[PDB]
Amino acid sequence: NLSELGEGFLQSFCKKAATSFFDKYGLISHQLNSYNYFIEH
Amino acid sequence: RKTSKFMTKYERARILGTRALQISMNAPVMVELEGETDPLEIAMKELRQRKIPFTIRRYLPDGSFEEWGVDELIVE
Amino acid sequence: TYSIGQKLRIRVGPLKGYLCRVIATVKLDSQHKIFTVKSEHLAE
Amino acid sequence: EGTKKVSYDRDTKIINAASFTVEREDHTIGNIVRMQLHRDENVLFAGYQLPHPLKYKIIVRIHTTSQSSPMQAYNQAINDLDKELDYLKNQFEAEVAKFS
Amino acid sequence: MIIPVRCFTCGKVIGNKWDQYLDLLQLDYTEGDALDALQLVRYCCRRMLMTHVDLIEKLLNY
Amino acid sequence: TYVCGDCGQENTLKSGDVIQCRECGYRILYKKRTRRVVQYEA
Amino acid sequence: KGSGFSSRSVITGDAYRHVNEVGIPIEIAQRITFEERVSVHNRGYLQKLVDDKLCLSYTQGSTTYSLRDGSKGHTELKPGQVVHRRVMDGDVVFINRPPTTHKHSLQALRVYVHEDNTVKINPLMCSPLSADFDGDCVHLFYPQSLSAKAEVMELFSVEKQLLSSHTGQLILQMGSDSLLSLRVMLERVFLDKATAQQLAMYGSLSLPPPALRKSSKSGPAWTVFQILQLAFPERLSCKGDRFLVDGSDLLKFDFGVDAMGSIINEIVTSIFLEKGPKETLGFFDSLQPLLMESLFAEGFSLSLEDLSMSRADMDVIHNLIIREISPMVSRLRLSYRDELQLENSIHKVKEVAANFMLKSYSIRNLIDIKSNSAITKLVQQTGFLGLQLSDKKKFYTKTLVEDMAIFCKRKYGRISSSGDFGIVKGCFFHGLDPYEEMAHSIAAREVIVRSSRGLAEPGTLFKNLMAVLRDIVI
Amino acid sequence: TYQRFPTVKIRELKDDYAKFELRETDVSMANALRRVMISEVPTMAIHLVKIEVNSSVLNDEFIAQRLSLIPLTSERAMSMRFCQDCEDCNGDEHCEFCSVEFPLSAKCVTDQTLDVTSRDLYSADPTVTPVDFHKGIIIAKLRRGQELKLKALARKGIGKDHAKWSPAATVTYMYEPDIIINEEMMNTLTDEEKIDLIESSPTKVFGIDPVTGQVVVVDPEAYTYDEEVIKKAEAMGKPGLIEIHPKHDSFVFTVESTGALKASQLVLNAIDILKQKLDAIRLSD
Amino acid sequence: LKEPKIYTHCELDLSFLLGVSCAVVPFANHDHGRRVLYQSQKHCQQAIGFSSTNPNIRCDTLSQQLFYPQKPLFKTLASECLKKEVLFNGQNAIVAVNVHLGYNQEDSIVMNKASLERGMFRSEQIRSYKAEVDVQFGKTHVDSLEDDGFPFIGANMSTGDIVIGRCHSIKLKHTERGIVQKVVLSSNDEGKNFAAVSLRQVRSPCLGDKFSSMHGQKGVLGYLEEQQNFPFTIQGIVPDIVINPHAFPSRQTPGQLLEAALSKGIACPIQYTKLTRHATPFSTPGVTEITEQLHRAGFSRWGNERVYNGRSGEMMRSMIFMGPTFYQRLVHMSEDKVK
RNA sequence: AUCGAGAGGU
Ligand SMILES: [Mg+2]
Ligand SMILES: [Zn+2]
Ligand SMILES: [Zn+2]
Ligand SMILES: [Zn+2]
Repeated sequence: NLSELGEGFLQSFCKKAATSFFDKYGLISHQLNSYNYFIEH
Repeated sequence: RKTSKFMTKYERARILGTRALQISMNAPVMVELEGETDPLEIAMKELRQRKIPFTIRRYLPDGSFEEWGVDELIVE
Repeated sequence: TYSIGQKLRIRVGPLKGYLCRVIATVKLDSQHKIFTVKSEHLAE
Repeated sequence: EGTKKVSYDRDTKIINAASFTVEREDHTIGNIVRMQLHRDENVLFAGYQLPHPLKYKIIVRIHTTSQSSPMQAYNQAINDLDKELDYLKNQFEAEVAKFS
Repeated sequence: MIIPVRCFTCGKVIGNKWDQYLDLLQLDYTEGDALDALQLVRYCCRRMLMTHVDLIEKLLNY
Repeated sequence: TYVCGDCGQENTLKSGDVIQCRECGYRILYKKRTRRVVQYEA
Repeated sequence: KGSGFSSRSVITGDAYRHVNEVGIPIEIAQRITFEERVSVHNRGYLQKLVDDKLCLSYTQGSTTYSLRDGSKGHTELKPGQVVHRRVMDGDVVFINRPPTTHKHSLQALRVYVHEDNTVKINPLMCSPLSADFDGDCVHLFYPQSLSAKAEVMELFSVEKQLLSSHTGQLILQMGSDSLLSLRVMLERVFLDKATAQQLAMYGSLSLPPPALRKSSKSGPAWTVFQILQLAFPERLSCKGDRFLVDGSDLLKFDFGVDAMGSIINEIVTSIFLEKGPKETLGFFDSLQPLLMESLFAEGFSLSLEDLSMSRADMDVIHNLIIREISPMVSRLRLSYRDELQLENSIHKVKEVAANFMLKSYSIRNLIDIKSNSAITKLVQQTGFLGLQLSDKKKFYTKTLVEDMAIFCKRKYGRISSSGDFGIVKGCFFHGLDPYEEMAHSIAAREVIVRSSRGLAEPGTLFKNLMAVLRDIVI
Repeated sequence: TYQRFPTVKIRELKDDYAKFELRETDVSMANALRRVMISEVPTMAIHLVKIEVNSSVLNDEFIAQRLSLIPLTSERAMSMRFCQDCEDCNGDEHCEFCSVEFPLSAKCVTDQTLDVTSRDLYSADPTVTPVDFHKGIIIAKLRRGQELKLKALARKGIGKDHAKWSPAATVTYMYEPDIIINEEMMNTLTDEEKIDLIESSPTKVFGIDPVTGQVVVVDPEAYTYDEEVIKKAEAMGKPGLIEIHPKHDSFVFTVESTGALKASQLVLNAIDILKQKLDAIRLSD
Repeated sequence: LKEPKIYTHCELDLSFLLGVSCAVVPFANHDHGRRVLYQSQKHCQQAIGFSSTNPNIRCDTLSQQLFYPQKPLFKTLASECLKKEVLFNGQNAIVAVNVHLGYNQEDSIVMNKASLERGMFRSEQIRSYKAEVDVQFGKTHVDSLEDDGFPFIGANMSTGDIVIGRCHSIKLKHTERGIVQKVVLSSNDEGKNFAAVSLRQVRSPCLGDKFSSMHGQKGVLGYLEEQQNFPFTIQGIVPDIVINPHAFPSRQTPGQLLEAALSKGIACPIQYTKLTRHATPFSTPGVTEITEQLHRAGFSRWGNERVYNGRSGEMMRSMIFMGPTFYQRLVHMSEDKVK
């Protein structure tokens, strides 16, 4: 069950995992990924 | 012609302005109250009395005019 | 007396010791006030 | 400037009342004086006002009984206050010494 | 920016302490179990330290 | 005396020369602070 | 077309000066001057002003000569040579505000000299104008001709535009701080000795007779009534069925929830119609700093206890909401009469919540009671946020409420709750649900678009109705 | 004839702290001491920097400000002379009477950065120094090749012109409290209610008895004049179980100093300048 | 967790539903929609702080950097994750809502003149003036101009002086004055010589300058008052800024009050790890929690404190609400407006 | 100097 994870673990997670988002993608990912396609493929 | 015989504020402002402009053109005062710093006070003390050298000439929309001296008119 | 462009000092006054430069009527090294003072109030 | 630091102007209508203007002073002086003028029997009315909040000047008004003029009281108060301070200074000094 | 010299409300002198904040914090002290041992006790003053962004380390590098 | 933007080199500047670091060729030059004394009231 | 004289700067508050006085910065006063003709009654004043190099230039005939450094000869006085004097204490100017229908915004005020760069406008001039101290800009002009000087000093002066040609009552309405101070001062009828003496200082005359002579523990103790008396003019007789005065001697003063403002308005109107405008201006200039000082000692502030939820009353309001949500199913289907009945029921529940909320000490003294806007803005931020989705507005599309909100409530909520459109239970003091925030943002956008149209189209309407009413004069 | 007779009684003293307890005077005296300490007791601090080589990352007018606020030992402050007076000088450099100059110079010539602290301000009167307290107040940080060289002119001032020149990190007083418990109404309450009266006190003034389990004021000094214990009582019903009101002589003053002037000699120095004030407003005759 | 079966996905955090400029506002769901809209559209853009790490390689027309910038005490989740600090531009100011002699009416702000001199809200404005030459940059055969037409680094340039001199030269206009901070000259491949001079002015808040908080309220400084005159507190903390009690009911920002309370509780000494420091927009700390913190700190549960009048020393009857709030300074200064 | 556009406080 999702019981034995607890309500702490799973709201640690939810911050651990949105720092991660903001590491992979960042905050201007959109613009960049587009230009880097016009000029590639 | 006029039964109320009340002076309008616009004519009062006009006559005070022209009196100050007249007293500001190297002219003596009719009353013996000289020595002020501004001509506005002189004009105010002059209109506060009854002796005014000029009067007002009203106009009628019908195409005529009626004279009214300031000596018979009263000021609030 | 002095000449245009000299560096003088404000001897007596609220602004004392300030250094200033004499535009024509002195101007202070780092503030925007153009003050005018007589010779007795100015020093090398 | 040199205008006298303190100036006196008698009030015409009410006898035994006057106003004193003290230049370059503020609420530090006024509140101390007011409260000692109110320690005196003869004084009837006492207060200070800053003429405009941004100008450093206070005007002090004193109304007194026949037994004392306004000037007397004002001067009396100041003298009295001064003497108080001296008592404190002496006292404090004594204590610091003791502590050491 | 570098720790301001004196607290902006009461004028204590705090500009002497930055380093010992950081150091203590690099042990295991909760901020506030530290800001205590640096003996700041009014909260006008425990603000100015808990809320400073350093920005001189960087400005030096670039 | 101006100092080159991308490497440190200093040169006097001749009127009309396209501004170029003589030595390296980039064209950004910054003026330099002499020792003159300035008083700021604190 | 452009104009010569001009001045625009940020305005601030200054309640420790007369109403006819307005501040001016240093550079503005130094640049602009005031034209005046040489007279005989001021022969020495003009000389003692021109020798010390305060003027800028002077025009003789058809040529202009400056007053800068370089002149080794004395400037002899001549009635033909006009001079423009730097503006000092004793000059009159009129101001122009952002466009407002009222002509009361234009007013003549005496200039005041100071060192700062901003303009000082007393809070008493906020009702004739429309400028709050939030960053508004004004256009302060300067009269040049002496005839224009007389025109601006007689017509645009405050001593003549007191009677409003729009509402009929005095435009010098009551201020927030003034009303608050008067209320917190009337709450305590009797004062101490030092406190009473310190307030009178700002009065006009002394206070010989005390109200309470001797008591058990207190000696000479005055009241606020004698302070208002010494603030009142010398002789006056109001007789307004509630207050009697005979030579600065107030007899009775009733106390209510909001009738004090109307009572003092009747008082000031009677004072104006009896003696004149100058007496009312002096009374206001003597009452404002006194009241500002009275409050300052006391203090007023709002804490978190004032916004108390009172969980019992909160459950009562929730039960009332559950009872009132039943007719919500038959609102947007039958007609608009049920909508008006729903508005009446919401108004009743809002009045109930306001009566349950005004039990505090600060909210009752700081917020109006008879005004519906104040009640709405107070209830909407404490509990039972009002309705925010209606079908009368044509600014938005009906689909947003026909096939969007129901699907949102069915996706997000467990129960159906189809009647959950403007029956939101959250408030601003507590947490707001995301759907509630969405509906509130929709309502705010609707308000903003309506406001922009409300500012745009009535401008054209005023232009149209003004292009025709410019030639009607008695 | 009319004259109060105040009486002090110090509790702790150190060079920075001092907690004295004035009794028998009006608040209007204590407020005056506060006010004058905060903003007339004069101090000496830097007031015209003149910089010749700044190469650092911080601009010049952020070095100036920072310098001024540095606390400088000023025992001699009351004996100097406000420059605007001294007519023994043009206002530059040492003037035994009115100004004292402080040269500073530094240039980093290694790798690891150099903190131009305050222990690097050198003066020429060996009286006015900077206050030492363990490393001093960083005025800039320099990286290799960067230099600061400045000459400064200290002066004497009153903290009502800028607060560079003000010798106090908060002086303050507290009307000492007077607490009376009705002691028989307080017999009415059950134990629990009491322990929810105790613990509704923000601070800790009150406190239960070990034995009789009675509320026993156990530290009158710590009562910020909130109204909490009182208003909880009203609610519990029993009104006026506890009434607490200021005594209106006894104050307890607490002075703390920037280090420029020792605490002791801050107070004494205040009393002294007050006298000099008062004695200027005598109207003679 | 309450009902695991009925849900297929779970949102990471309700605070992420807002933008970058809105997900960091404390108690964003506790204010009016128009107010938070204004704060996230204009007050956030006009806030002056933190401009640039390398400021020499940039020659923009106006820039403005805070002398001593600060981070806020409260932590939204979003700022914590992004781990960027330029999000908040301002300083923490201890405010005590109260009426001060009627200089604070109608949205005006009154501030200590000694916190503004001990350094707070001080900014520097570097403005660059530019010119181009294919007229050679020269000195027309003012006096701060050197043998190349450019003023010496360090000079003080007034409103009538010639900043760039081209054998016709650019003259500074009215509101332009300062100390030359950088003279950079460069050219392109087309043979067009460029040149820019940057002038620096340092400013302190002066009357007429607009301030704004994180929750919408916006006002103009109207009076600057000495430390002594302000009401004090038993500890001695005089309020840095005082704002009208009246403004809070009319505006619908129950947030400002709530934030201030959380912050005080965070900053106050306790007599230590269970402090609640988070005010994320849709999971705000409760009012019962905010207030049971202040209590443990030692201050009054509801956030108000006893204040003793400065001018007289007498306790004042009404407890005042005082706490630390995050304020911002707008770029619209009073000096430019005056003409 | 001129024009146009964009972004703003009211
Ligand atoms: Mg506005
Ligand atoms: Zn502090
Ligand atoms: Zn190179
Ligand atoms: Zn000297």
